[PDB]
Amino acid sequence: YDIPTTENLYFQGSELSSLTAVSPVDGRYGDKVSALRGIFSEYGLLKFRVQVEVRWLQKLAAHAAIKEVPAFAADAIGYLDAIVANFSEEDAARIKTIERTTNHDVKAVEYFLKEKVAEIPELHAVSEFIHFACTSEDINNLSHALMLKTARDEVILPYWRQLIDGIKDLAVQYRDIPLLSRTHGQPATPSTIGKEMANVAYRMERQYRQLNQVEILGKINGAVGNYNAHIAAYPEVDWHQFSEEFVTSLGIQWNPYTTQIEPHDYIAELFDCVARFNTILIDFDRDVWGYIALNHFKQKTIAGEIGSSTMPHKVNPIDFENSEGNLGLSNAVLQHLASKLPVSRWQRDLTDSTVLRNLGVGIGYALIAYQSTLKGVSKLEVNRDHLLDELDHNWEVLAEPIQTVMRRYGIEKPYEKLKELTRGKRVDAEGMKQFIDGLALPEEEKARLKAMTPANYIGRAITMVDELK
Amino acid sequence: YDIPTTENLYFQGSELSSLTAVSPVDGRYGDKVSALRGIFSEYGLLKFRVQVEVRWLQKLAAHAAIKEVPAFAADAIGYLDAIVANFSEEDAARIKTIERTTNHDVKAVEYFLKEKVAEIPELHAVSEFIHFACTSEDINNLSHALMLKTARDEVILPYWRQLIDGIKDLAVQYRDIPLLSRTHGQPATPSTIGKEMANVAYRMERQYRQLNQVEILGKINGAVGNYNAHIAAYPEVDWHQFSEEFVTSLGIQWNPYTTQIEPHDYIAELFDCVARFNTILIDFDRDVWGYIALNHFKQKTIAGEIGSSTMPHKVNPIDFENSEGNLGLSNAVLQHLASKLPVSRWQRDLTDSTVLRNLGVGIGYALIAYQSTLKGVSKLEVNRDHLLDELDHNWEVLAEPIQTVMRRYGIEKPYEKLKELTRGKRVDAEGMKQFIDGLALPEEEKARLKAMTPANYIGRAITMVDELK
Amino acid sequence: YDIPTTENLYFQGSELSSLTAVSPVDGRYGDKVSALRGIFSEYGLLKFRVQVEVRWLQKLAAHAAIKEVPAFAADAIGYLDAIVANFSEEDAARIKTIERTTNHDVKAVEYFLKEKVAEIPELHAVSEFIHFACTSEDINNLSHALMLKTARDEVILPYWRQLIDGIKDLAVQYRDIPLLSRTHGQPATPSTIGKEMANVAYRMERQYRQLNQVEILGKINGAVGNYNAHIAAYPEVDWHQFSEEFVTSLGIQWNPYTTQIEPHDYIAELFDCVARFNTILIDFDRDVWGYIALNHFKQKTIAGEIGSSTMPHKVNPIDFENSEGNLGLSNAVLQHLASKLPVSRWQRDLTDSTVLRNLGVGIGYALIAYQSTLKGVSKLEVNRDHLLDELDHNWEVLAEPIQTVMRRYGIEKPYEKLKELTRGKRVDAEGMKQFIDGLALPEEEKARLKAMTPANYIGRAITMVDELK
Amino acid sequence: YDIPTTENLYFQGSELSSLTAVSPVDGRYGDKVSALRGIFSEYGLLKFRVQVEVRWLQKLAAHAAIKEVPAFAADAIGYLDAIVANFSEEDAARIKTIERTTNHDVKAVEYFLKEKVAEIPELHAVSEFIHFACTSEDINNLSHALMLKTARDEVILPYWRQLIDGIKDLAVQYRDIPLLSRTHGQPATPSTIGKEMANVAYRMERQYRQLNQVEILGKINGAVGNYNAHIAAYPEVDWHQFSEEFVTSLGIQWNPYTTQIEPHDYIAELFDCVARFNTILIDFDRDVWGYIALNHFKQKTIAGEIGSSTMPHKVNPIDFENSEGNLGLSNAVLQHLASKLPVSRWQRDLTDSTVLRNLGVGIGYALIAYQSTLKGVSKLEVNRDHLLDELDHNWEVLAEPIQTVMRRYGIEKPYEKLKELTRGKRVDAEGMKQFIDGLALPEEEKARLKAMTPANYIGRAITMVDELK
Ligand code: NA
Ligand code: NA
Ligand code: NA
Ligand code: NA
Ligand code: NA
Ligand code: NA
Ligand code: NA
Ligand code: NA
Repeated sequence: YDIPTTENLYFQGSELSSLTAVSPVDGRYGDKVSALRGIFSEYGLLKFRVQVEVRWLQKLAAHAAIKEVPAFAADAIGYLDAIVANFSEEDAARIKTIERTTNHDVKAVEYFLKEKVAEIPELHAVSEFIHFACTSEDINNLSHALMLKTARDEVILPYWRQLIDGIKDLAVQYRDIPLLSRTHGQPATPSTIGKEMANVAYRMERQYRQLNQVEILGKINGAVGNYNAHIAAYPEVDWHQFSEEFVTSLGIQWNPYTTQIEPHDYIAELFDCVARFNTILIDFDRDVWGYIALNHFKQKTIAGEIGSSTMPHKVNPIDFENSEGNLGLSNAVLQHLASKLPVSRWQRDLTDSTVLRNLGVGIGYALIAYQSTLKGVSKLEVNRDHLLDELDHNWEVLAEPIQTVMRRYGIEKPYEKLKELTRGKRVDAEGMKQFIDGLALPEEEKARLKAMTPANYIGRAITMVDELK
Repeated sequence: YDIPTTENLYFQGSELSSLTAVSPVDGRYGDKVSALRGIFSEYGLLKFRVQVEVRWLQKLAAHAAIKEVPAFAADAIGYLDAIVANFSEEDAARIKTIERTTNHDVKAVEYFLKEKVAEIPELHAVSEFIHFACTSEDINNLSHALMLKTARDEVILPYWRQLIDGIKDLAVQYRDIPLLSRTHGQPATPSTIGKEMANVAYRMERQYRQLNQVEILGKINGAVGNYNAHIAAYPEVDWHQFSEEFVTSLGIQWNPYTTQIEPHDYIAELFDCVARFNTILIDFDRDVWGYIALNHFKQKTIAGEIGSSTMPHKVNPIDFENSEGNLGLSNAVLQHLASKLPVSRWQRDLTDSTVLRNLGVGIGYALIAYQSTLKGVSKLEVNRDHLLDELDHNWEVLAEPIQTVMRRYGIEKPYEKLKELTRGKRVDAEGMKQFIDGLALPEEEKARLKAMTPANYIGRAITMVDELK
Repeated sequence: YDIPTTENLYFQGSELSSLTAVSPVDGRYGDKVSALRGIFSEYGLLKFRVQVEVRWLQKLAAHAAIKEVPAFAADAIGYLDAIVANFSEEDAARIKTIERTTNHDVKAVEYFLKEKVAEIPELHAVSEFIHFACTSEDINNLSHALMLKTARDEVILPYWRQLIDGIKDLAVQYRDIPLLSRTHGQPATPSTIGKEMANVAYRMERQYRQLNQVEILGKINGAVGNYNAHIAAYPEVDWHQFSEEFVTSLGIQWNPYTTQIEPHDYIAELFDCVARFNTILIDFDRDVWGYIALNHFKQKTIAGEIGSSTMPHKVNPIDFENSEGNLGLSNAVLQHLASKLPVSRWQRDLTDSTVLRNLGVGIGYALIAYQSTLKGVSKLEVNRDHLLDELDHNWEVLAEPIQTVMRRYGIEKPYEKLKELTRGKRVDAEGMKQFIDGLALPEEEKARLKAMTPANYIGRAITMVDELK
Repeated sequence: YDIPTTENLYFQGSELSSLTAVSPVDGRYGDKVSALRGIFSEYGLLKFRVQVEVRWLQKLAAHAAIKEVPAFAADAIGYLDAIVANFSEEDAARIKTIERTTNHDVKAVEYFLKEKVAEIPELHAVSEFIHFACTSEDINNLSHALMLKTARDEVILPYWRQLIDGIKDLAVQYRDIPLLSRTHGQPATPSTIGKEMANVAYRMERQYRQLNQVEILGKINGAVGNYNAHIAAYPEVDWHQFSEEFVTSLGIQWNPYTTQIEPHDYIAELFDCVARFNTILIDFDRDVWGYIALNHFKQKTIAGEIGSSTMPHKVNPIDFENSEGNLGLSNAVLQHLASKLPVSRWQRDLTDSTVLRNLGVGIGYALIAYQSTLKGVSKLEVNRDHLLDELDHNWEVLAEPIQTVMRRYGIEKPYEKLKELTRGKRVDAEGMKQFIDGLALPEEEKARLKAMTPANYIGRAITMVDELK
């Protein structure tokens, strides 16, 4: 005479919103990462598991040697396909309710699917072939592979393209604007703003190419990697071929040698590459913050906006700073996953399950940063007057070309002579010209050196920018 | 003739729930971290900023030399106090709406508060003293200090206490249960299960003590740390004393030397300590996973629960594994914050703002782990039959006490003789006894050695457990 | 009337030996890393800088448009080549002595080379073309590229090959030896020892391939990347072509877009890949330590060797443990370099110079680990008697194939029925057979299930091993 | 008829010098870390193990209940003490030679000591009491504790004191020199150079205090922590008291609850604190590099020194950059040790042995950085002319005090009015004065505001500096 009790209730209260979320990835920045909610959330994971389970059953049906699962009629195929396509938050809630009993999420998916097909006698007939011979990780690893492939193609690389193109566009806009370079933070041989942008774009494109080349791997092969259960029931089926077909049919590259888990090395490869690109963008964010500090760039201001609570005058590079901070966090999460995921005790331990729930987290921080950098870039206005005025107060940078021309034409101790003239000393255009005048150089060379200025001492910068891409 | 437009709309859709959250801290494990939503979320932060701003105004009112802010009547004090106490998600939404204009969160709080007091003429009268002389970071750093102090006292240390007490309780339960120790993974000198628990408890208590000792610091001193604006308006007020009073009135310890920001070293100290404790718990989780693998512990099973999707027999230490994975993630976030927060360019850069929104994240993962370890511990059942049977097959561990007794009584080359007998060799009780019998030892010593067994060769283990705490 | 003083003395005392070295990479393990001393030490770096500087001068000589550096006679070519080939520790000491004056290592190399060619009037004649138009980083980045290429081809990949081959050899040796698998540390579906080795080998080969594919990059282009000085002196020479020719002539891949430094992204790519391989080897070291703990492997013992200071019986997996610890350290250094090197302020800051002196350190720890794993592997002896005896006490692992066969043949609730029989329960061969006997299965299937044993329930393990490579 | 062979030769060649060392800690910077060679090298470790072993024997001799080790005569005490005091590299070489046989370093120390006392019949008589009841880790953990205590007191804290005092000295030198502050890299409320130094000094002193407070722990208690062997041989001796006495007699704090190893949590505490201090110094190095870039500081130049291979004019902050890079490396090593050392499998695994050989490495990098920062500081010369000229071009920073004074005196919308005047706009002294003139403020307040300048708008900066320490 057991009476109704509610230990199994799965209740989503009204407590969670972007205002009360602990993580800013779902809180303050929840709107910037909305693409990931369909991919890396518990809903997204459940949805991919359902897809993989349905596809597995469908392959068993279509395989001629598995006689106990007859080929499905159009009607049946459509009902299964709709389970996948129309998978809802209510469906997810059903699975969560079942898990309150099973304390096992994939077995809950299995029981959810057995409940789903109960009313269609043709599907109900093959109900015990749902999850046939599979281990939970057969379902999970393929789900994660599909999640990462989706994220890469639909979210990550499109943002990388916007950043590369945006920075390439700064290179073009500013191709011929001279810049007093800084090495060790000190005035050095001039470049152009555009050439400094070109360098970054070039670095980013290398990683873009590498991210596309990373293999996304998947496996399907039973409890510990050897098709034991498959062969026990169907010794005459070539499960090794079946596996390769199934994985590749999902658009995933096949990993034939595994334990219970797919080993996750490809995740470390994907994430090492995202992290390199993020590091390039940290470098860019910091450099631009620095060019803004030097007044080489001004930033556009927006009506109603407030720069500082106390200092009315402030216009700050806040978008680059937000980006820089989130890329740090992204990398910290990505590095942890990359280092930790590929170590699993013996034929596996379960530490990777909770950690893999965080795939979207590391990626989330990065997406938030990408959008911020993009915002900050749209506000940049180059300060040509400042750039040129600074160059015009740094005539000592012509010590290099003077000493190099002197070397060409056999003057004794050229470097040493210019060190004497300039190191720790203020020398202006007249000072540099008088020095050139006293040199034993051919007149045409003297004329060339007297015609140089810090602002035109830019070497091949403009042509480099023109040759990019 | 401007017409209504909606660029300023702050709309929270119905999109976010625990099912669709990107982070499992708000998703799968959202229910385990509900305490943090009132502390570290955007709502929690806004709520503390409001408290600090209201308290600042109240101190200006109560200070006799600030004549322009007259002392508040009971009525006024109560209205301000209710703003703080009854601060709502709708209030937070007002602040977010204002931020859509200001693009500055603390100035939005200021404008929100000016709107709030507009209808009370006594408060409206001193409206321009809201945020008086303050910089945003005066408000923020004190908010974060209050958040961390709350988390420490109300959330973190209570969980640490449950774990310490729980492990101390395993020490008591199992005080006298002999264990074949393992060093380098190999059979070694016996201990007891309880003594192995005692060691862990002792380590955890050291960190508990240290976390309580960490200073939680706060400052209030204007745009760059020097009270410039305060002194400009009120040169005769001792702002240095005012600062110390205000900070300490909030229950925070005073940091008198700062730039625009509080430097965050105390956050690194708090987090380094949480990380050490988490590392001790990783060690414990891994060791218990190992004792379960060896069958020294069985785990209780629950009706309806599923151990494996394919392997019906499985009972797995899933709670320890979940804990172990989340403690890794906790530490990775905590370490990043600890290393990054205390470096800020010149009088500050804004990278710390977005990073500090993640204080609850590192703490969230740890809380999820603490609860899991606690769950896994409640399921442990010691397997005395297995422990004793293993000891009874490892008589070679008596080589140590035999050789040490031989050393006491002047027998030549004792270690070397036992190495010869036992290293790489199987020796049972009869083999060990026959060896003892052939030794030139006093009879009472021979009798003592013949009476030892691996299971009683436990030294001072039981008394150590009894002396703990 | 200045008198002799000794501020410039460069004195190498007798203080440093492997016994007194602070780092164990030069101390305790100095003999394991002797290959790196010719590559990554200050001597090795100086030697490569000298090579690059000499090669630069030689290209200027051979270029028809640089008329001021006439083509070198055979005599001259040979004297320059010998400077490079016969570069000595005394030469390095000369450079260090010069640096005591210059406080600049590359300018010291330049002055060292000007001193070296002073006695050959043909070389002395073009003395001011040593380092012509170059910046220190033109010399350094190419040196580091040559160092990394040498390390990869001569040291790293050969060790990776020994490990891959060694582990593949364990796969072959042990192909058909059944193993009770462990998932979550618990008895699971059997595999073979050889198949577990095969998985690791397969993972390692993926990284081997990737390390070979990483680009090793170099640049040469003057103070800030734009050939400014080159064009100032020789505007009619195509320096962009000259650069590509020179870099590729050294066997390095060309990086055309740089600041003063080569940006170091390729170093992060090389090191991310070494780190993934090291992580795979940590996983292997830990698993083997675990198989040794379980007594699945015994280790061979050596005459005179001591297992423990106190416990005469001990034979420990010390080589795997040494490897595991050093791979941790390797990864920590490699990760730091990978994350830090590619961020450099504006056209560069000097933080990368001291950090790049540590390239050999991260690599050193890894080499020490590789040798240790190799040593530990040479000592492994499989314990077939233990492996088989364990399998024979774990008949519950046949619950999986029984339930899967039941699913094939339409028996109701197969998983649930086996969960009832086995979860948390001891069932032996007779218990499993009696259960099978009571099942409504075709006789041939019943006979197949009654003929299975944990030791033969190994699926496709043996054929997988045979198909590897 | 065995013939002489040389498998046991321990040969230190002539290969290793500072020029050929792989690590720059023994190579390029070998001279900066010479203090650590007596502490953390293999020689240093061997020397401390010898000390601990000799002290253990001496306590057994002096204990009245251990009748088999008679109290030592003065002669004997002196011979043992000299073994410790006069321990040589030849002695270390003897131990290494023995290890070629034992493959066990502590047993080699034991055999080395048995050989050492063989000629003194009184010591030879108690030869089998060398290492009595001890496990290797009893000897090792106490050695490491003594190494860390020595490093802390003799090396680390003295350098921290030099840095704190040096920075405090910059605070004094520059107390009243106004600085245009930068927040988000943008011109903000002025401070003084000295006050910016004071903040850093204050942070460093907090860590200095904390490093002194960290407990340095040690244990002595046999193979697995329970005195098993001690009690087997001497059941009537109170070993728990003996342990506490012995450890504290060495000047180490007692850790009574351990496995085979001391758990290393105190090492994580020491290293977390060094890392916080190093992070404060990274912040300082970066800020000073930035003040040098802005020309707020010039650096003194030295005769003969070279700033750049190509750019004769360069004077670079190379000492701060060297420091910054080495502090990164220090922290990476320290963090790895702190995270990894306290996790050891069951009653211990041997991964900590090789890792603990690196204690001096993390500390080495830090020492190299400390010396560099000290060098760079000795070269600083403040550029008052530049600092003041910059302030005089940044009159917009007076928007803050103007708006705050306006708030005091009830002017409508003060912040908003100053935002309108200054945000994104150039306003000079005349512009600011004309704005003040038009304000409805009391004349004395108008006069105060008209008398302010960016250079005197420094609030309480000077008094703060005066109050430091
Ligand atoms: Na079929
Ligand atoms: Na594994
Ligand atoms: Na008042
Ligand atoms: Na700072
Ligand atoms: Na030529
Ligand atoms: Na850069
Ligand atoms: Na005695
Ligand atoms: Na442990």
